[PDB]
Amino acid sequence: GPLGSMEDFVRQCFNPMIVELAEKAMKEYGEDPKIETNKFAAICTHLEVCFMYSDFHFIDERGESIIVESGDPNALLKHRFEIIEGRDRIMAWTVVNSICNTTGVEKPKFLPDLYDYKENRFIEIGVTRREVHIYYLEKANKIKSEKTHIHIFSFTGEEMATKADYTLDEESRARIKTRLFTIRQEMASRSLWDSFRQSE
Ligand SMILES: O=c1[nH]c(-c2ccc(-c3nnn[nH]3)cc2)c(Cc2cccc3ccccc23)cc1O
Ligand SMILES: [Mn+2]
Ligand SMILES: [Mn+2]
Ligand SMILES: [Mn+2]
Repeated sequence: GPLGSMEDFVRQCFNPMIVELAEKAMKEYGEDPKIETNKFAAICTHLEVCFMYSDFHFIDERGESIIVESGDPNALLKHRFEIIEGRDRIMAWTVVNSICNTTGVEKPKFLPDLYDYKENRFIEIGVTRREVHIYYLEKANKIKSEKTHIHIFSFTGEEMATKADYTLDEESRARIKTRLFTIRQEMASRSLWDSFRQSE
């Protein structure tokens, strides 16, 4: 079929807020999303996985972790995760500092993606088009915070997480994997997938 434009895909297939946060960050970093389009789509995908990981997960009135997908989470529920990804650098470190003061967890060397108030740890999310184990070791070797939990997703359903501890239930991780499958399938229908996969 005809070859689409990755920019069109990104704008048509990610929520405008995700697209905007990705666009702003690339621009501040000197990278043009109109040129580095495969990177644009990968940054949107990663940011969306961060949001989906956190979606619907609350700490209840008693302090247990519960899932609330309906529109109204009762007012006394607390969001289970803090989202650090998607914030500019100042706000991201401000949040990381606030967490570390509230909880006493030690401060990471690089910005992680999430903080889990139930498991009391920062999380680094990865999304890859290559093998998860090779991607996992790269991430671990970059940060080696050894308290930051690492959770890797691929576009074909494979996952790898620190100490075989996957944090979330299978239904939440299936939502994420189903979304990644949908992204890959739509890219492939637009003949974008080949360039996207090999671009990592
Ligand atoms: O884990 C994280 N990953 C990524 C990430 C980065 C690049 C790509 C990619 N894919 N193809 N080309 N580039 C994918 C994800 C990111 C995004 C990211 C990290 C560092 C500096 C960035 C500068 C500007 C905008 C985004 C930036 C964050 C992650 O936790
Ligand atoms: Mn809320
Ligand atoms: Mn990040
Ligand atoms: Mn990440």
